[PDB]
Amino acid sequence: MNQDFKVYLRLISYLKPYWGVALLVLIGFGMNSATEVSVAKLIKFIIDAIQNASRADLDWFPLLIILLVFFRGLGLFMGGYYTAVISRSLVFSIRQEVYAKLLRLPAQYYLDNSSGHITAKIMYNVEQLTAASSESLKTIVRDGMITLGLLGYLFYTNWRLTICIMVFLPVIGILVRKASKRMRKLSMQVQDTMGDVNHVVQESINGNAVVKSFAGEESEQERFYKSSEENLKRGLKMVIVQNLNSPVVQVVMACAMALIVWLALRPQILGNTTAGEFVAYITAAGLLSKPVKNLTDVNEKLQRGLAAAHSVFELLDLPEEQNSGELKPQLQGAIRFDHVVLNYADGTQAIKDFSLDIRPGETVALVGRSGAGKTSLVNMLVRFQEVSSGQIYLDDLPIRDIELSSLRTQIAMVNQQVVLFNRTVRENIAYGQLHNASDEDVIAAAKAAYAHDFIMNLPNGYDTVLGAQGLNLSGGQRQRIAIARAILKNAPILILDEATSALDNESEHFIQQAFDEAMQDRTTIVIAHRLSTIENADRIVVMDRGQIVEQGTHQELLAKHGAYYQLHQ
Amino acid sequence: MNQDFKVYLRLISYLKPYWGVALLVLIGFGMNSATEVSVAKLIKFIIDAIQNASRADLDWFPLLIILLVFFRGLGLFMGGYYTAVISRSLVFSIRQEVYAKLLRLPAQYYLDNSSGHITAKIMYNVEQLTAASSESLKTIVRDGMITLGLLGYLFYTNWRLTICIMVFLPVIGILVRKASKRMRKLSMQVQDTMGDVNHVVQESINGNAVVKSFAGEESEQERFYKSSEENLKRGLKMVIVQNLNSPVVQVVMACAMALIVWLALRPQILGNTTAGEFVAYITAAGLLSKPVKNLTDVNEKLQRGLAAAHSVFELLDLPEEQNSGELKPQLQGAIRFDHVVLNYADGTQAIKDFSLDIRPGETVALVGRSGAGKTSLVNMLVRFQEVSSGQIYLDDLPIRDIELSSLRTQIAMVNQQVVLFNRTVRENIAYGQLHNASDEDVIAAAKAAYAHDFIMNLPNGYDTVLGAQGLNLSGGQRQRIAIARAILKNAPILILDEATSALDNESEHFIQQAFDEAMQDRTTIVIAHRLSTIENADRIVVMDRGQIVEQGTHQELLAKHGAYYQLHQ
Ligand SMILES: CCCCc1ccc(S(=O)(=O)Nc2ccc(NC(=O)CCC(=O)Nc3ccc(NS(=O)(=O)c4ccc(CCCC)cc4)c(C(=O)O)c3)cc2C(=O)O)cc1
Ligand SMILES: Nc1ncnc2c1ncn2[C@@H]1O[C@H](COP(=O)(O)OP(=O)(O)NP(=O)(O)O)[C@@H](O)[C@H]1O
Ligand SMILES: Nc1ncnc2c1ncn2[C@@H]1O[C@H](COP(=O)(O)OP(=O)(O)NP(=O)(O)O)[C@@H](O)[C@H]1O
Ligand SMILES: [Mg+2]
Ligand SMILES: [Mg+2]
Repeated sequence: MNQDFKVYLRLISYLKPYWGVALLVLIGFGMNSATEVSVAKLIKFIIDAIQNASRADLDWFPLLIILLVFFRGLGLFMGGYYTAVISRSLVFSIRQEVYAKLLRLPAQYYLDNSSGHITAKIMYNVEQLTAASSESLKTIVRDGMITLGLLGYLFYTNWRLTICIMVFLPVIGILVRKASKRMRKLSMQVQDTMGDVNHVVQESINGNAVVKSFAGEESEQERFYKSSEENLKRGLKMVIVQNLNSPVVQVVMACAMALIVWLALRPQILGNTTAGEFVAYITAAGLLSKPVKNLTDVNEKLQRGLAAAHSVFELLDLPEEQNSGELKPQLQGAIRFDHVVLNYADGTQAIKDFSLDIRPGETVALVGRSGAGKTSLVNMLVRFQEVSSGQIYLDDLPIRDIELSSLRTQIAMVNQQVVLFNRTVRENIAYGQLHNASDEDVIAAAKAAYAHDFIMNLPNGYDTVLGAQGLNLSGGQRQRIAIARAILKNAPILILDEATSALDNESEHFIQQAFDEAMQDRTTIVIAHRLSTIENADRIVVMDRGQIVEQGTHQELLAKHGAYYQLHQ
Repeated sequence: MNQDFKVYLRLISYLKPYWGVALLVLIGFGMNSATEVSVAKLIKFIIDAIQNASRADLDWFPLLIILLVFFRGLGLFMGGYYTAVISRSLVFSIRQEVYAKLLRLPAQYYLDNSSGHITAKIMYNVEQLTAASSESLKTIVRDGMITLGLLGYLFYTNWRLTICIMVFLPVIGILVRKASKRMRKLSMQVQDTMGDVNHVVQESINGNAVVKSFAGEESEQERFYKSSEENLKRGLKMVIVQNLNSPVVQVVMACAMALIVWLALRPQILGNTTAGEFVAYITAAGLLSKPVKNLTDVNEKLQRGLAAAHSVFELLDLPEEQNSGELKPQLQGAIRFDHVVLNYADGTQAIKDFSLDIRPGETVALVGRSGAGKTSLVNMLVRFQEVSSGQIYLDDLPIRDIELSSLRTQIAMVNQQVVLFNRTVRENIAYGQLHNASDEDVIAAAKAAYAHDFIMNLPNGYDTVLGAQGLNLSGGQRQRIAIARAILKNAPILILDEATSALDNESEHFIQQAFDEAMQDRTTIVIAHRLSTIENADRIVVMDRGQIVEQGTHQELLAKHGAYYQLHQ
C-alpha cells in the first residue's frame, strides 16, 4: 500500500531539469498566497479606516484594488503557466519513453496483448497522467500555499484560538484518507474498463469483414455496452465519493469554526479592534474554505493519475527483447542449427533437437505439413522467438552475440501473412532501414518483383497511398510489394515464407526466374508447398513436428522412396 | 462560425429524459448561490451586531456557521452529483450511438481510415466530450448562478453603483470572445494531432514484424515525436491564452471596482451603515471575483468539448452502408450478374460489363491473373462493394432489395486474407450469427475442416485463447479455422477465396474431399490457382481485367486451345 511513495519519488527523477521553472511557480503561487492573506488585511484596514476615522487612508483603497489584483494576476500567471510547462513537458518525455519501451517489447507481447489494450496504455493512461498532473500540481501548490499563508496569518492574529483548529485536523485527516483509498481502487477499475472498451473497438475495426459477413454487429454492440456501462457505473461511484467527501470536511470545519467563535464570543470581546480584528479573523477563516474544498476535490484527479503512473511504470518495467552485441556483416551467410529446441510461452514444443548446417549461397527448401515448425524455425533466425535450448551460429558466432539491429538489417524476410502500412507504395517498399533509398532504387525493386507494371496502373503510381493493410491491392499484388521490399533490402540471408502462395502462373514464373538471378552468393531459405519451386533447391529438408524426417537434393529424396517421394502423389 | 449554436441545440435533444434531474441541479446550485449571497449578508450582520451593540444577536452566529455550511454542502452535492449523472449518462448514450454508426460504415471507410484515426474518434474525442461537458456544465451552472445572485444582491444594495458595472461589461465581453475563438482553433488542432499520435502508435502495433525485421524503430520514434511534439506545442499555446485571459479580465474588473469605490468615497459616506452596508458591498463584489475567474478558466475546457462534439456529430452524419429490404432465404442460390460494372472510390474499374448466370447447387470456379477482379466480384455478392452500373439478381431479386443482414447471414465467406479475433478457438468458429451454436456444433465444424486434431493438441483445446490475429496458430491452421467458421454457417451460397493457399497436400486432400460432400444443393464460388481444385468445377470462368475471356467445363476449355489450355503450361 506504501507503493505510492515509490511512484512519487520515481516521478520526481523526471523534474530534475525543471528546478529553475519550479521556483518560478513558488514565486508566482507565493505572491498569490500573499494576495489572499492581503484580502483579510485589507478588510481590517477598510474597517479600521472607517472606525478610527481616516478618510486620508481610504483615498488609497482605489489604487490598492488595481494593485492587489494586478500583482495577483502577474503571480497567478507565473505560477499557472510554468506549472503547465513542467507538467505537460514531463509527460511528453514519458510518452516518448513509453513508446520507445513498446518498440523494444518482444513478438509474444504483441501476440498476447491486443492493439486496444496496448493503445490504452500509451494513449488513455498517458493522457490521464497529463490531465491529473497538470491540474493536481497546480491546485496542490496554489491552494496548498494559500492554506499555509492563512494558517500562518491566523496564528499571528490569534494563536490561542488557531491552536484549537489543530485538534480538529486528525478528524479531517481520517476523513480524507478513507475517501482517498476508496477512490484509488476505483481509479484502477476506471482505467482497466477503459482499456477493455479500447480492446472491443480496436477488434471490431480489425475484423470488420467477419463482423459484416457473419453479422456480428449486435454481439459487438453488446460487449461494447457491457464494458462501456461498467466504466460508467464506476466513474459515477467515484464522483459520489468525491462530491460527498468535500462537504463533510467543510461541515467538520464549520464545527471547529463555531467552537472557536463561541470562545471568541465570551464576555471579554472589548480587547480586539471590535470589528477590525474580529472580522479579519473570520474573513481569513472563510478565505480558507474555498482553497480547502479545492484540495479535497483534487483527490479524485490525484487518485486517477497515480493509478495511471503505476500503469506507466509497470509498462516501462516489463521484460523486453534482450539485446547485447557485435556488428558482424553475416558475410555470405553460413547458418548452423545445433540441437535447437523452441518452446513457446504456452509450453508448445514447435522445434525438437533440430540440427542443420547451411553453407553460404545455398538455397535450402523447408517442406512439411502444417505444424512442422517451418515458420517457427525461420522466425528464430531474426530473433522473433528466442532459442530455448541449443544454439544458432551465424558464421560460427552464437546468434545472441550479434547486436539485434545488426542481425535484422542483414536478414531479408518475406513473412507468410504479408504486412503493409497505410503509406504510399514507395514508402512501403523503402521502409525502415531502406528509408534512404532513392526513387530509382524503389522502381528497380518493384521491377525485380512483377510489381512495376501494376503500380503504374494504380491511381497514383508509386504515390498511391495504400489502405489499412494494403487491402486496396489484390492478394498477389500485396505479396509482390513485400517481395519488392525484401529485394530492395538485398541482404546476405533471404527468407521466403510462402512468398508465392497468392501469385498467378505468370507472376510465379517471372519472380522464380528473377530469384535464380538472386542467388548472388546469397543464402536463401524457401518455405514452399508448390513442389515445383522446391525442386531446384540445393538442399530439401522434410520436417515433421519440429524434427527432420529426410534431407537432400530433388533426385536423392525421390530415389529414397520416403516422405518426399510420397509427397509427389 | 455560427455552427456552434447548431451543435449546442443538437446536444440539448439528448437531455430530454433528464428534465427531472435538471431542476435538481438548479435547486442545488440555487441554494449554493443563496449561500454565497448569504456570506455578504452575514458579514453585514456580524458588523451591525458589533456596531449597534447586539450580543444577543451574536449568540446565534455559531449556530448560523454549522447551518450555512450544512445547507451549502446539501445543495452543492445535489447540484454537483446530478450534473455528473446527466453529463456522464448523456455521453454514454453518445458513445453507444457513435459505436453503432461505426459498425454501419462501409468497407471503403475501414480501408481509407486507419484504426488509430477511427479509435481517436470513439475514444479520445468521446472522452474529451465527457470531461469538458461534466466540468463546464458544473462550473457554468454553479458559478453562473452565484454571479447572478451577487449581481442581484448588489442591485438591491445599491443599484446606482451596480449600474456603472454594466458599462464595463462590453470590455470583458470583447476580451472573452477574442480568447474563446482563438482557443477553439487550437482545440481543433489539439484533437487532430492526437488522432495522428493514435495513428502512428496503432500502425506500429500492427506492423511490429516489419518494424522489427526492417529495423524501423528509429523512424517510428521520429514520426511519434513529430506528432507528439506538435500536440504539445499546441496545448501549451492554448494554456498561455487561457492563463493570460482570466487575469486581464480580473484587472478590467478591478478598474470597474476602483471607479465604483472612488464614487462611494465621495464626501457623503455618512448615509449607509458606515462599515456594515459598505463592507457588505465590497464583500459581495469580492465573492464575485473567484466564480468569474472560474467562468473564464472553463472557456479552454468548453472550446475542447465543442471541437469534440463537432467531430462526433460529423462522424454520426457520414454516409453509411445503404440498407432497405426483404427477408428472402436465398433458397438454393441462383446468381445472375447482368452487365455489372465495379468502380472503386479511386476511379479504378475492377469489373467491366460482367454478365454470368449461376444455377442453384453449382460449383463455379473463378480463374485468371492477379488483377482479374475475382475478389472484387465475389465481394459484391455480400455488398462489401456496391454495384456501380448493372445488376446482381439473387433468385431473380435485385441484390439491394434484400435486407443487408438477411443477405450476409445467408452467404458464407472464406476471405483471401483470413481474419481472426483475440478470443478462444470456439468463439472464433461460433462468431456473430453463429454465437448460439452449441459446443457439439463447434466440434462438428472443426472436424469437417481438418481443424479438430490440431485444436486438440493446442494448450487449451477449443478454449485456447487465440492471439492478436490468431498468429499463435500456423498458416494452414488459421486457414482451417476460417473454413470451420464458414462450414458451421452451412449457408445456401458458399464463397472460397483462396481458401487452400496455406494448406499442405494432406489437408488440401481431406478438405477438398469434405467439400464434395458440401455440394448439398449448395451453390459455391471457388477462387483457386491450383488447377487441380478448379478441375472438378461445374463451370470455369476465365477472367481478365474485369471481363470474361472463356467459360465452360474442364474438358470444353482444354479443347478450346485458348487461355485455359495455355494456363495448363
Ligand atoms: C476555519 C475552518 C472553518 C472555515 C469557515 C470559516 C467561516 C465560516 S462562516 O460560516 O463564517 N462562512 C464564511 C465566512 C467568510 C467568508 N469569506 C469572507 O469573509 C471573505 C469574502 C470576501 O470579501 N472576499 C474578497 C473580498 C475582496 C477581495 N478583493 S478586493 O477587495 O481587492 C476587490 C477586488 C475586486 C472586486 C470586484 C471587481 C469587479 C467589480 C471586489 C473586491 C477579494 C479578492 O480579490 O479575492 C476577496 C466565507 C464564508 C463561507 O462560508 O463561504 C465557516 C467556515
Ligand atoms: N506463438 C505461438 N504460440 C504457440 N504455439 C505456436 C505459436 N506459433 C506457432 N505455434 C504452433 O507451433 C506449431 C508449428 O508452428 P509453425 O511454425 O507456424 O508451422 P508451419 O510449419 O509454418 N505450418 P504452416 O505455415 O501452416 O504450413 C503449430 O502447431 C502452431 O500452432
Ligand atoms: N479497394 C480497392 N480500391 C481500389 N482498387 C482496388 C481495390 N480493391 C482492389 N482493387 C484493384 O482492383 C484490381 C482487381 O482486384 P482484385 O479483385 O482483388 O483481384 P483478384 O482477381 O482477386 N487478384 P488476386 O487475388 O491477387 O489473384 C486490382 O488491380 C486491385 O488493385
Ligand atoms: Mg508457416
Ligand atoms: Mg483475390
